[PDB]
Amino acid sequence: WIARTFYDGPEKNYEKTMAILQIEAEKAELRLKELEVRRLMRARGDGPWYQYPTIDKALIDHSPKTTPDN
Amino acid sequence: PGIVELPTLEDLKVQEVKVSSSVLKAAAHHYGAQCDKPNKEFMLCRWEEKDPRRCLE
Ligand SMILES: CCCCCCCCCCCCCCCCC[C@@H](O)O[C@H](CO[C@H](O)CCCCCCCCCCCCCCC)COP(=O)(O)OCC[N+](C)(C)C
Repeated sequence: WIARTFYDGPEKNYEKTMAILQIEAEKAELRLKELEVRRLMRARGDGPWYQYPTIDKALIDHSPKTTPDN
Repeated sequence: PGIVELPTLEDLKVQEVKVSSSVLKAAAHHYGAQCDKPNKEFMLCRWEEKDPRRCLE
């Protein structure tokens, strides 16, 4: 009676643990990958992250400058 | 890094205009009216090449 009215079968907890473990393992591997990706992007700078500004080239004036040699 | 090439002294020898700036200013308007084509050729070449060594002739 107690088992019927207060508790559930082993399958529920078993498969819930399976799902929880799967989620947590994915989160762990995601964290490790994210750290490695950050290291690579900060080292090389070829990614979208850690992009530091440079001078905009639309500011350059391309016109004769009173002197042939610029 | 590299050697800067320069024309020889013979390449820079030319029959010079040896009149003073007063004479040049007196003649300037008619000089610009008459001698315009070589002057514009030289100045277009000078702003396009951006190099004195490419404009000597
Ligand atoms: C001899 C026979 C009796 C044996 C003794 C049994 C006495 C049991 C008392 C102790 C109970 C311990 C806790 C049990 C309940 C745990 C919480 C919850 O799980 O229980 C819910 C039920 O709890 C009850 O609704 C409430 C219990 C409250 C007991 C209070 C007792 C004392 C009250 C005294 C009041 C006196 C009147 C006021 C006087 C001033 C149903 O659970 P549920 O989420 O479905 O579980 C999922 C699995 N299912 C679906 C298969 C069930």
